[PDB]
Amino acid sequence: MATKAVCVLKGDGPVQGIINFEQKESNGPVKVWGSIKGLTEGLHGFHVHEFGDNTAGCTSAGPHFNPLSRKHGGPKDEERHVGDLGNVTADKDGVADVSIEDSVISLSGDHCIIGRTLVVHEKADDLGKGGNEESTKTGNAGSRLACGVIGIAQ
Amino acid sequence: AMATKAVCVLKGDGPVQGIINFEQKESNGPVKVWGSIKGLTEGLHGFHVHEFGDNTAGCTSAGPHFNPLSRKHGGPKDEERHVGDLGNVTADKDGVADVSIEDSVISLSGDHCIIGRTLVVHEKADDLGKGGNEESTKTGNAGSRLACGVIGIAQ
Ligand SMILES: Oc1ccc([C@@H](O)CNCc2ccc3ccccc3c2)cc1O
Ligand SMILES: [Zn+2]
Ligand SMILES: [Zn+2]
Repeated sequence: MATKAVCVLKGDGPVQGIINFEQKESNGPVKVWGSIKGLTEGLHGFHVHEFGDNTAGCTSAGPHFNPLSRKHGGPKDEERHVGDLGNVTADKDGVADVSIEDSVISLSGDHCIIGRTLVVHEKADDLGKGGNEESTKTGNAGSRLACGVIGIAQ
Repeated sequence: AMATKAVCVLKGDGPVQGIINFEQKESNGPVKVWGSIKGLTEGLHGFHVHEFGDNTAGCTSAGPHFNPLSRKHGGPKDEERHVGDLGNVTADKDGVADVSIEDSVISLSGDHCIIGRTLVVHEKADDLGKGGNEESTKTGNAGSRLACGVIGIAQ
């Protein structure tokens, strides 16, 4: 069983980075950390999307990974997609030093994210609190700036 | 036992690029592998699944051929082969390999699952273990990694 995974994020613009995933126990939380650069200062939606398909760029990754067919939420919510990792924050130099721990994604089993796509978005994820239909689907986080397939790591 | 389709976008430092599809209708049946890879020199090119889906150093960080049974390198029809030994693909005079392979050793689920690992197309022919040196029973002498991608779950 995989205990480590990695994702190289690339897109059409300047946004790029490397995100690592580590999971001590298949029961336990996944630590997610790494650095993304080229971003506008502030919050960006950060999600695992369902398909590891980059054939038409980030668009072919499909919607948020949601095998329990829930509504969109933030990572602390009981009602959330498996792929709802919330936001990451870029500093004034355009750098997000990502550091998240999450107990809903996994590197094995039904919630396994290996082979799916990590995407960093154009705008803040509103965490399902925007009071419109789109908030309960995508969090209003806008365009996909960069993405990559999550792969098994050594 | 749940993924029935996968996809891989191959890219590299040169002109080689392609899209490869994988389909496995039954979890205990074969995987069909097909697609098109352009920018290749005419002739045979090694075509392998490497162990790690790690592209942080481009194709180099993918590590060696995926080989969970710790066998020696072979061709896909050999009993003695790596799980990742898919043989060669052939590029035509226009630089295009129209890949079409069916393999019963790789899978899209369980322990031979290649989801999340890296598909690489190589510079030269894979000699299928028959080259009479130790590099032959490790990599098939297929030489450098021209393009690669992580194999992802597809719709
Ligand atoms: O939930 C978990 C929390 C922690 C772990 C540890 O094994 C992994 N520790 C992470 C780590 C390791 C090295 C780092 C270097 C620079 C910046 C951040 C870094 C985070 C597993 C988990 O599954
Ligand atoms: Zn969501
Ligand atoms: Zn091999």
